[PDB]
Amino acid sequence: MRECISIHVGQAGVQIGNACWELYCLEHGIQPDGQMPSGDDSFNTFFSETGAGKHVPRAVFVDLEPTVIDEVRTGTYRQLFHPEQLITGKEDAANNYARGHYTIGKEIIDLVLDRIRKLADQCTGLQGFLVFHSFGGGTGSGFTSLLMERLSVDYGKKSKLEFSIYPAPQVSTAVVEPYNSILTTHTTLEHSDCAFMVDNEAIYDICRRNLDIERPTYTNLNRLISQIVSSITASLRFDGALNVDLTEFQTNLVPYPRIHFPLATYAPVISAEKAYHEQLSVAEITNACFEPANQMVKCDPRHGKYMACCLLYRGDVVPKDVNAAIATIKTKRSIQFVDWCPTGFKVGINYQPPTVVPGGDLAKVQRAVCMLSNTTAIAEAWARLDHKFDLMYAKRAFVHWYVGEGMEEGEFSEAREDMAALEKDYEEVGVDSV
Amino acid sequence: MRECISIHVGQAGVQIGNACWELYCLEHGIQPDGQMPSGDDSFNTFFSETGAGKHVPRAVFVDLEPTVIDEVRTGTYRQLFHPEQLITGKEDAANNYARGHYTIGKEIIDLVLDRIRKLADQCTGLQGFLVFHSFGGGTGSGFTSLLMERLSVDYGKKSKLEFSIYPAPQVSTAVVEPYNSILTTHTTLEHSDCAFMVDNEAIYDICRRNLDIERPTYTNLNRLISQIVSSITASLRFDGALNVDLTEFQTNLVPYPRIHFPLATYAPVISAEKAYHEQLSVAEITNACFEPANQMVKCDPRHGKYMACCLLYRGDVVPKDVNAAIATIKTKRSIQFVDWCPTGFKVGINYQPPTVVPGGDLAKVQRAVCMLSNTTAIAEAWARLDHKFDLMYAKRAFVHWYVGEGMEEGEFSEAREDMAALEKDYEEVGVDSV
Amino acid sequence: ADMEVIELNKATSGQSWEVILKPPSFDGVPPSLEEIQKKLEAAEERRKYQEAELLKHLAEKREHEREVIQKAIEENNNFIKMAKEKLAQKMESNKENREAHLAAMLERLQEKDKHAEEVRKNKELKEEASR
Amino acid sequence: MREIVHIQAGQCGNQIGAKFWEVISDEHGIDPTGSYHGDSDLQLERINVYYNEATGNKYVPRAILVDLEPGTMDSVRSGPFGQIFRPDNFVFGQSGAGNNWAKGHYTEGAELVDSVLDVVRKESESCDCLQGFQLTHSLGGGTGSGMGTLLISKIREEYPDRIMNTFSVMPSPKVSDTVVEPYNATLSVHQLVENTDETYCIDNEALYDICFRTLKLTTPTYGDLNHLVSATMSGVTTCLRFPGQLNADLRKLAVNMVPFPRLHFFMPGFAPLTSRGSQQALTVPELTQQMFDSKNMMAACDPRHGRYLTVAAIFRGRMSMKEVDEQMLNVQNKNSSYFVEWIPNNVKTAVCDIPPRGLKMSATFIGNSTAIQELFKRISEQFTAMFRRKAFLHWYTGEGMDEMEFTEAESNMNDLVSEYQQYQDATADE
Amino acid sequence: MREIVHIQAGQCGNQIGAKFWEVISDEHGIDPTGSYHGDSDLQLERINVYYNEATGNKYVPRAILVDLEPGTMDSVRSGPFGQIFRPDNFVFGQSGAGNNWAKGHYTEGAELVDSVLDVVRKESESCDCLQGFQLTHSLGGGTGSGMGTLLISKIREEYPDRIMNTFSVMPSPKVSDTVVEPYNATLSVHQLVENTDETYCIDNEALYDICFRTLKLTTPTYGDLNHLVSATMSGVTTCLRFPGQLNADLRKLAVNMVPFPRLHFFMPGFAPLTSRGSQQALTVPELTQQMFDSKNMMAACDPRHGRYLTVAAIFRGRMSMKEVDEQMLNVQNKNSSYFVEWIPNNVKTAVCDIPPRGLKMSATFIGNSTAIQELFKRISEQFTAMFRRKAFLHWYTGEGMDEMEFTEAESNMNDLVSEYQQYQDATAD
Ligand SMILES: Nc1nc2c(ncn2[C@@H]2O[C@H](COP(=O)(O)OP(=O)(O)OP(=O)(O)O)[C@@H](O)[C@H]2O)c(=O)[nH]1
Ligand SMILES: Nc1nc2c(ncn2[C@@H]2O[C@H](COP(=O)(O)OP(=O)(O)OP(=O)(O)O)[C@@H](O)[C@H]2O)c(=O)[nH]1
Ligand SMILES: C=C1COc2cc3c(cc21)-c1c(cc(OC)c(OC)c1OC)CC[C@@H]3NC(C)=O
Ligand SMILES: C=C1COc2cc3c(cc21)-c1c(cc(OC)c(OC)c1OC)CC[C@@H]3NC(C)=O
Ligand SMILES: Nc1nc2c(ncn2[C@@H]2O[C@H](COP(=O)(O)OP(=O)(O)O)[C@@H](O)[C@H]2O)c(=O)[nH]1
Ligand SMILES: Nc1nc2c(ncn2[C@@H]2O[C@H](COP(=O)(O)OP(=O)(O)O)[C@@H](O)[C@H]2O)c(=O)[nH]1
Ligand SMILES: [Mg+2]
Ligand SMILES: [Mg+2]
Repeated sequence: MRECISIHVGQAGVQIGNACWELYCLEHGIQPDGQMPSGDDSFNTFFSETGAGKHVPRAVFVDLEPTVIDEVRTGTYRQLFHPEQLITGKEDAANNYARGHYTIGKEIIDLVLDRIRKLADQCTGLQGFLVFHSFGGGTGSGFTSLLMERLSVDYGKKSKLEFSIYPAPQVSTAVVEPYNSILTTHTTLEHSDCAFMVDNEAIYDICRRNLDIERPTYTNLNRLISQIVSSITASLRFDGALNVDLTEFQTNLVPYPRIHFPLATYAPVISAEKAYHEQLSVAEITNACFEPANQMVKCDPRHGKYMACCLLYRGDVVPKDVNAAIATIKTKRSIQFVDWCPTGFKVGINYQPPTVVPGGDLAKVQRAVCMLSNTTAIAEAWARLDHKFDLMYAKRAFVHWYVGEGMEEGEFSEAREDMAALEKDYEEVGVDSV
Repeated sequence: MRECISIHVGQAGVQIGNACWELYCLEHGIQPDGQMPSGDDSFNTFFSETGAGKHVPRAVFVDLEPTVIDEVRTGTYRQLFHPEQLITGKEDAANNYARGHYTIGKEIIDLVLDRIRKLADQCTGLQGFLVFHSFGGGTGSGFTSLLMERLSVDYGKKSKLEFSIYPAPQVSTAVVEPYNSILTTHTTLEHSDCAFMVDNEAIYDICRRNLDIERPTYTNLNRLISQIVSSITASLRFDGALNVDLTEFQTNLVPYPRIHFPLATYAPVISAEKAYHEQLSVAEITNACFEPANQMVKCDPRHGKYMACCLLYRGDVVPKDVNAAIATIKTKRSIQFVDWCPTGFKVGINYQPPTVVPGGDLAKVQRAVCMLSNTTAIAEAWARLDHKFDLMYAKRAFVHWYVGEGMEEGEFSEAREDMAALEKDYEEVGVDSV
Repeated sequence: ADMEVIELNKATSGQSWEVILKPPSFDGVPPSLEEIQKKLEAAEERRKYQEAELLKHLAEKREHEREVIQKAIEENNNFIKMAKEKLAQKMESNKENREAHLAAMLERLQEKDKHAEEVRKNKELKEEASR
Repeated sequence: MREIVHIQAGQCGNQIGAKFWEVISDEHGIDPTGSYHGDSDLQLERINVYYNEATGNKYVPRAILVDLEPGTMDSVRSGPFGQIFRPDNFVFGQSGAGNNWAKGHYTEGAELVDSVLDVVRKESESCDCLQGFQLTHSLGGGTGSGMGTLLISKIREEYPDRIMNTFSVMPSPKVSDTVVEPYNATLSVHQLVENTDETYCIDNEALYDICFRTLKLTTPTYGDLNHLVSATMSGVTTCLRFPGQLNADLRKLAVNMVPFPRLHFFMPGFAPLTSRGSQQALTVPELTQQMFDSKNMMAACDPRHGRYLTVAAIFRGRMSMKEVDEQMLNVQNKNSSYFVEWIPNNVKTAVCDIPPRGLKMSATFIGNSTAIQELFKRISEQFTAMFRRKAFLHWYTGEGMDEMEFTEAESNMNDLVSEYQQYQDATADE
Repeated sequence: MREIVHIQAGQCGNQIGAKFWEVISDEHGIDPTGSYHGDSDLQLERINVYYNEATGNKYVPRAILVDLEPGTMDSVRSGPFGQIFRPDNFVFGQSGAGNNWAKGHYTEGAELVDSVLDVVRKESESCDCLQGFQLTHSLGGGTGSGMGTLLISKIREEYPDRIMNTFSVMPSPKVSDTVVEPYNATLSVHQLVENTDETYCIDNEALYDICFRTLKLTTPTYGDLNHLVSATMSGVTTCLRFPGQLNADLRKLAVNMVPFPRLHFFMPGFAPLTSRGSQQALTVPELTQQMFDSKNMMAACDPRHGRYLTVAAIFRGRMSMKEVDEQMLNVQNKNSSYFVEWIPNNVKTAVCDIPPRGLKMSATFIGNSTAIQELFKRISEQFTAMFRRKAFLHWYTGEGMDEMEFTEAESNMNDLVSEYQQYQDATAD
């Protein structure tokens, strides 16, 4: 029981999925062929077992074009997945949300749902779904929102969590990505229970500044993203001192259904090439969670209000040190919580130390932490996207490509109005009560 | 022959019963196994005889919980009683009169009446009953009043005498003891012919002051109480001349039926550890009867009126010395009797000297006296109890426990009104005309 | 100064008498089983009623508990239902739009085919006149 | 009234519950295998109250371990006295309650409640004369709070004639696991007011303040907080477990401590306040001084802010009964304004020869004070701060609950405080 | 989206089309027999886009050769790589179009189109996932312009779901084959605006000016002009033909370059400007400087006279991608007024390791600039000068056309100009 099924959609979702499952295998001692020489058994939430001792990911990879999933089919981890879990079409969505949701997506939705159902049948206590995708791609945006809508029909209120890639100009973006981002966000909003946005610019900057990589590749970006994803899922794949259930994540983070976008911040992220410098204390890594340099989304929480804060530690960490670190933070003024929230903190501690991919850029550390904070500052990310959307939409630039696929101009204004309401919702949650 | 059946109810009644029957055995030369190697057949008023020469007390022990009677069943005197005359339930009245009278008591009333009938069948001239119980306990209060009511139905003519333990905060009391005391007093009043109240505070103080016991135990208290009970029952167990039958108690001490609460006062009480003690004269022990420190109930007879006075001497006492002692009392103090009663004393001497329990705290004396006086001063004891009752009842504190057991709030005010009438009755006797 | 001893009784192990110091100052000296069973039965019925009322209150709690589970099921079912109908409506609206866009494209190219026939017809009426 | 069936629910309930069994087993001479290795016949005289006698003269706690998550109960099983517990008495789910009262009371807990009742019923049937139930749980979580109160109501339905006693841990932002604690706590006290006979209010706010202020522990852990709880639990139950002057009983305690049915929330206290480590010889006057000391209370209330309706003081260790009686009288005359005059002799004292582990002398205080309204007011304020904005409410309505149920729970707790205030202002004026 | 079907129509279309296949065949290591002789696995990775694999592992261009005159198609067959083409894919008439758009669109071209469609259909059916079509033709003649636009409309009808891409050669009096070129060009752009997804405007005026002014060839030939065209075509299609940092796809290119359906006419540019057979080394900064240089544009428009709606820059050769990124940022900040602010991130850059033949480094520019209205205004002015006097109009009316069809084509091109001006004047406000 307590199973979680991961769904990786489009290039970004698939490639991030590759990095995640590579890291999970290394963390659990699972070989690329699925064999695991042997316990905890908490790893069964993410891996089913075959009668021949093979550990197969509870995952589905979907893309409307075959090239990306074809590298998984012929790569190092080709034996890890059953062929039926890797689903591909013939032609992609051509960076068009309308083709991913309608024209092309409609051709493969039933097959994907059938495969998800097959994985759900293997669960005795399904927790929900983890959906990985880009905001910008036609598949990542259009197909994901169609899948989320269909998952709400087939699984009702069953939790659906997203790991969404927020677009950045420095990291291979298309001109229409702001349109696809707002369209998918509007469509998926009522169907997602919690979404972890990952700003490509933030990751790009962290790779350049903290890891000394002049021009980061998707492999550099994804390996860092996977370390953060691993920290948030480690609570489900291991049994440590303080374990955070998937339901416990959301209960403590999401005060209102629409306000479900926590800001992720990870520490320590340090170069494998760096000089000695002995290990960062629990207080040092915890204080780093409030430094903007370590954030997954570019925004300013110092000029925002916190609604919740979840600290997920891993490695050489004892509760007494965590409580001392939290006590100092509670006395700081630079971190303002909303007046309607008596204590925003929730701590998870997993004793398994951070695993590093051999030949990677990250240095191996004794202890690490990932903070998930629900701050009103995350609305800055919406504001930037909405502005880019407005610039183009005021002229109706590119909207004929979407209308050509059967979409209506009314859907653009409906999606934008929902984003305006969302930005207004973030303003209202921060205003002081009576 | 004039048989008397003793009924011991609840912990206090049972434990006092143990001390009385232990003392009776010592006084009559009866061994703990019932064997008696041998004024003459007078002890048969309290003991029946078996075909194997065993002397068995005409007594029944009742408690709604088994622990106290279980110590009798496995104790030194376990052979003295037939198992059928030791009756126990599974759970007690939890210091609740209503629980002992209405809910739990109803379970065993028929059984106890059947065992009392069995003892009555062995009587050729049953005088009546001696009932030992606490005012404060749920069983002592609730079960006793239920029993007294049924005994009046089954044995209309028989005298019923009580030995009641009046509560004291110094001696393991519950907060609701004033409620239980007034409730039992109200319901038992019309069914009792004479009641000897024993104030735990009086016995506790005599043990501290006269026996040098810093913190008296129930054994210390009960052994002293039994000496007083023995003094009053001596005339029923030996060929006496004053109080030869239990009807005579009412005739000699209680001229007014509702005012049936005589004050007992005993002397001398000397520590067994106090060496070279010159034996006290008849005048010294008689004078001690008028000292409040020697009373069984804390009150002031000096500021009251006497309606009867009985002097019960035991041991080395000659009439000439008693008459000389009484003559000097007249001249020293103003002991005032009610208008209708003659200022006088009914004096009886039982030649059997006071028996002491070997290994006890009391010193063996040549002569002792117990005075039984019906004084209006005993109404001070009612006043103290009624005040405590009023303080709690004004707020209805704890009365939900009683209502929960089926008793109505009307029964509280009815019982309190009867006590108010009783206090007024003592006042009517305390000032008279025409 | 003046006492009166009245020898009451004398026996083998006792002796009693009355001593009067002064005389008085007056001329004269001054439920059934059915009822008890009724009281005990009335208390038992009051206690029985109180317990029945408490168990009825607890029965109401159990009823609310199964109404909470039912409400949770009903809300989830209505979320599935609305999402199913809204999605069917969206896919139908999109099929109609894409069908219409392609139908209009067919019609504009069919008009061109008709115009090309008209041009070829116009060539015949100009020809056969010259040479 | 002999046997007590102990139930421990959720993370907190099982943690303080395990500590309770470790402490009293040490006092009764029972080792982690269940064998008696003590040297006093007083340890076995009333051991039947909490232990069942098994084959090979073994003593098995009459304890039932409950949780919707398997983790905590695996840690209990691996703990010091983990092997003593009856394996069949471990009843656990697999889903968890996600610190959601609605999940523990209406959804996940409702699925497991019948399984727990089957174990309770089996234990109850082997009792010659069952006294009642003793539940350890927190009010801030979802299983101990939600499922614990569901268990209480189910138990009341099946055993209306038995006493329901709880050791309820109150939440505090000072030591918090969830943002939603005030909702869970308010919904639980709404249940406790109606369905419990006696509740010991073990306040995490008070435990933290004792560790921080008195014991000078800058960063206290749950272990430090639980040391104070176990010491209090041992003291509060001494009369039930040992042959003394008082013949004990849970019903007799309720009759003497609860003048009004809803007012059954006790403020426990302990002296001396000790930390874990190499400690120091307290006197009777010093022990009695701590009765009124707010610093010694396990509920974050100042007793001098209200009046005691009823107070029980239990002294443990070899000491003068005369001295205890004289010091108790002294405290009552010099603090007369903090006792209600309309309940005569409302301060009862008991003395047990057996002292607790590591202390030569100690005193445990059990008070029914009107000052406990401060604890409920604190939870009520925290509840309103969130409920005003309907913050996190969708997690409860998602389980089928209505906002009306929140309004009712808050209203009943506000009625509870007005009732305490009513008796705080009542005088013996007639 | 894998295969592209190439169609070349008329004299110009077949001449530049043959040059295209000669150039890309050399880049892909394919010899005139169809055999692979290259030494890089990158040349074959995406060769399926333009070539069909045949018996003996031969590579046959997915090319269809069309013309109403047999002349040019015989020269192609005899040319270098003439033997690589599929013989059955040569579809030719015998009448010729006589530089008459009406003849190619309504008369002799109408008779031959079904024959060409049969060959297109056969090629399309052998595609695993057809992307679309690529047509090379001139707009000044009669077959390439007239029949070429008839082919595109007929293909759109049968394949509405595919992309239609063209390399359209614009006429110029500096080069010239007839005075009626402005008529043929106007009638063709009227068709292209409605039926194409993307059109690369290869202007003969710009090609002549580059040869005359820059390359200093006093008398340029079609061979000299075609060298510039083949280099541009190779650059513009690099992203489709080679495995790179970006995927590729004709539809993805259209979605990112075409904000308004009618404004799909691209202004290509190339650096360095190289002589027909000559050898002579430019830096990344020098390559990026030419993005805005009017002298490097294949359409006779000054980019600094309008604004870029969207721009794609493809760099080829071994170079620092970091240097390309920094130089591109520099150009954008110092030329910010030539990019529309209402289309964020509208300048995209790609880098391919494989350089073109004879150059160590090169840059190809693809711009959707509003300055392209200068090209349409030039054709419009030339059209009006003739149409005011109804000059040579009997060439078209003789084929059945009406003077109303000329008025409509002119009006549509004038609307196209006003549309480009509208977005040139639009601000973010
Ligand atoms: N972090 C990260 N971002 C990626 C990755 N691949 C693509 N992206 C980003 O995702 C956006 C483009 O979406 P894609 O995922 O490539 O598109 P898609 O879902 O496959 O959809 P199509 O348009 O149909 O191909 C851009 O912002 C990219 O930078 C990856 O592996 N990691
Ligand atoms: N003198 C004396 N008083 C006693 C004794 N045992 C109890 N008491 C007093 O009786 C009162 C309490 O009543 P209990 O007799 O113990 O109660 P019970 O009759 O057994 O009734 P339950 O409440 O059902 O247990 C207090 O005032 C006690 O001090 C005893 O042996 N001697
Ligand atoms: C506060 C009050 C007012 O009157 C009382 C009387 C009593 C108790 C409390 C109170 C009491 C009882 C049981 C206990 O543990 C099982 C206990 O220890 C916590 C208790 O406190 C000493 C119930 C009986 C007890 N009676 C005697 C004679 O001590
Ligand atoms: C002018 C813009 C604004 O946004 C764009 C995004 C892209 C392109 C152009 C633009 C582009 C595309 C296809 C291409 O060849 C097939 C190509 O080479 C000519 C391209 O230019 C580099 C389409 C996809 C491409 N996406 C990425 C991440 O680079
Ligand atoms: N004193 C104490 N409080 C605890 C302990 N563990 C958790 N708590 C408190 O209990 C509350 C959370 O409830 P918890 O029992 O852990 O969750 P449950 O398993 O859903 O019942 C919070 O107020 C915690 O601070 C513990 O060991 N001791
Ligand atoms: N760049 C270029 N333009 C050409 C070529 N051949 C002809 N043209 C131009 O194409 C136009 C004439 O069209 P053409 O293709 O020869 O006629 P068609 O046979 O009827 O398609 C004029 O503008 C010519 O200058 C060539 O090889 N290259
Ligand atoms: Mg893709
Ligand atoms: Mg008793």
